[PDB]
Amino acid sequence: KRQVASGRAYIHASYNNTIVTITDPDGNPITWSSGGVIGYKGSRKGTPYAAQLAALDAAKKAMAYGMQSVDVIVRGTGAGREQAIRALQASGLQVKSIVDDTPVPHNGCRPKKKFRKAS
Amino acid sequence: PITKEEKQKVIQEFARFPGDTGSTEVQVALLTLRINRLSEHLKVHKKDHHSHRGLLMMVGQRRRLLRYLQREDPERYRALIEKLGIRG
Amino acid sequence: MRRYEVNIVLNPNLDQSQLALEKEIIQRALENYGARVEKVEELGLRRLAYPIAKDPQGYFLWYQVEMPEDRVNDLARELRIRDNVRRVMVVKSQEPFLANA
Amino acid sequence: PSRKAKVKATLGEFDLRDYRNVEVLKRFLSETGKILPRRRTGLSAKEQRILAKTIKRARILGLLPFTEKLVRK
RNA sequence: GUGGGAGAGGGUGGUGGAAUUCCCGGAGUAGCGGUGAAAUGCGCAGAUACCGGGAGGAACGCCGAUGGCGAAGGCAGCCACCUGGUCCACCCGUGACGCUGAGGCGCGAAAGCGUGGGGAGCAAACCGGAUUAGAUACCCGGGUAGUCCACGCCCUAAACGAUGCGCGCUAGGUCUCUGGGUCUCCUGGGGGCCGAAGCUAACGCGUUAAGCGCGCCGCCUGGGGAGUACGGCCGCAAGGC
Ligand SMILES: [K+]
Ligand SMILES: [K+]
Ligand SMILES: [K+]
Ligand SMILES: [K+]
Ligand SMILES: [K+]
Ligand SMILES: [Mg+2]
Ligand SMILES: [Mg+2]
Ligand SMILES: [Mg+2]
Ligand SMILES: [Mg+2]
Ligand SMILES: [Mg+2]
Ligand SMILES: [Mg+2]
Ligand SMILES: [Mg+2]
Ligand SMILES: [Mg+2]
Ligand SMILES: [Mg+2]
Ligand SMILES: [Mg+2]
Ligand SMILES: [Mg+2]
Ligand SMILES: [Mg+2]
Ligand SMILES: [Mg+2]
Ligand SMILES: [Mg+2]
Ligand SMILES: [Mg+2]
Ligand SMILES: [Mg+2]
Ligand SMILES: [Mg+2]
Ligand SMILES: [Mg+2]
Ligand SMILES: [Mg+2]
Ligand SMILES: [Mg+2]
Ligand SMILES: [Mg+2]
Ligand SMILES: [Mg+2]
Ligand SMILES: [Mg+2]
Ligand SMILES: [Mg+2]
Repeated sequence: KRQVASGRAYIHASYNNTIVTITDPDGNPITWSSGGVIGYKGSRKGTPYAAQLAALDAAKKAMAYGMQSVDVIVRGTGAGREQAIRALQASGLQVKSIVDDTPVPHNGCRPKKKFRKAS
Repeated sequence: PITKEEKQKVIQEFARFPGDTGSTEVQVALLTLRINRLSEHLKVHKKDHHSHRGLLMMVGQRRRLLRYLQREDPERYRALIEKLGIRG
Repeated sequence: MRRYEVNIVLNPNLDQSQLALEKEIIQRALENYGARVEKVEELGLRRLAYPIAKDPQGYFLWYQVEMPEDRVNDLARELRIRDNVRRVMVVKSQEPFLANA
Repeated sequence: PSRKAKVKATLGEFDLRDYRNVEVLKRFLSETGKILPRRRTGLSAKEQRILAKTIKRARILGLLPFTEKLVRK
């Protein structure tokens, strides 16, 4: 029980799943959800539809703390990043800003073979 | 580095006549200058190989000029080696 | 003997007694290394592009000086010893390169 | 494409070696932190190459961003 | 010689931000991860996702190139110091001092060896999960040597322009990097693309020659046996010539 009513929504999108955390203006999470939070199990988590009902699930859970206004941050590039912002768009939460914070390094670390051909 | 004052000094020193910047003596002098500088730089920084190549080249130049001088005028040669203290 | 430029970013929270303290410390450190000041421009507290030492702003002073080359590095080191000092940037002075001339 | 506006063409006569000048250097950066490519900076070989150094300098002094968050999307 | 230029050329010392990992704290709940699909794995000792603090190693996004530097190997955050090569203008000095170069000496990616540090990510071997007829493999989860540093070895390669070095001569055009001048343009130096003459078996090469010539060095002489055997030399070994 908080009565937050304003806050942040972090969409973390991968190729294997999409996951939405909804937090308070200071960044501490209020609730969250994901592909497997809802029924989904395998690859089907990284469905864009899954990301839809994940974002919606999170939104509904967030209305429970009585939230209205939310700034979005989107980290990651994957199937259903966009559809997660699109579900969130009118989830009943009204969306203030959208941002892309997706982390990229300056070539610090050596990626896995799968992710290689780069550095 | 090597400042212009240092250079002009050694040139004024080993010139054959005033105005000579080019004679074999002057050249061998300036070379000995740069060579000694580099030997000092390479006493430290022993791991710097490309500079070393440079110095190999400089040395080769010098031994060549000196060999010319000896072929030409042995007296000036003797004078030079004795003056800079070369031949090792 | 060459012309460099000393860049000093300072902590903005500074009291004047402590600020002037840091400045005269810089002075003594400059003199002690055989540097002579040519021009000085103290720009002051400006908003940075990203936190430095967790602080959102910084106090800038700039010194165009002529000093013996061999000592410069040592000097930089002295300059960084103080906690109130955040960045020290010492650049070899250059001639301004223009565009649209 | 990048036929829209060239940066040097939309600006005046400025010093390219000045890392202290902020508001000028700022216009050679992008939406995020990233230094703009030649085609959008309208600079030349040498010019670009020098801007890079002065910008990176300014970045170390904390006067220019290394990287920014992207808005909209 | 004088006056200047451009540059990831080299060595040493500083220093910056991003990311990954780990630790501390806060909030929060049932998964996360992963694939063709999965499982192993991690998670209620509270993970994943999110914010704050800290540690440690490694590498330097944009600029970034159809680019630059170096004899080659190769060189890329920023700053300073030490230092090599190189280009241009002036046409000032020396007066053939020149070229090449068997042997010698030095350098020499990666992996590898020795001693000692370091160890974040990655990762031979290995341990698991899959797929398959089997799968000592591709895929997934772990993971040691190693990768990093110092000192000392090793001397190899598609160490490739598969094109030795120097010089003289023989249409141009176009793009490009960097000097100088009378600065649309002229004139040096480098990198590309197309093409005179000519060459070439052809492909192609063509003022960056694979053209016309001269000097010097290296090398070749059907395929397999075989870069093997024997001998010598070098090496701590692996192994090299
Ligand atoms: K110079
Ligand atoms: K290239
Ligand atoms: K072993
Ligand atoms: K060969
Ligand atoms: K043998
Ligand atoms: Mg999945
Ligand atoms: Mg709505
Ligand atoms: Mg020079
Ligand atoms: Mg460099
Ligand atoms: Mg379990
Ligand atoms: Mg708990
Ligand atoms: Mg550790
Ligand atoms: Mg290469
Ligand atoms: Mg003359
Ligand atoms: Mg005469
Ligand atoms: Mg080696
Ligand atoms: Mg190695
Ligand atoms: Mg070892
Ligand atoms: Mg062993
Ligand atoms: Mg691993
Ligand atoms: Mg594996
Ligand atoms: Mg040319
Ligand atoms: Mg023809
Ligand atoms: Mg071809
Ligand atoms: Mg052609
Ligand atoms: Mg036979
Ligand atoms: Mg035979
Ligand atoms: Mg062999
Ligand atoms: Mg033996």
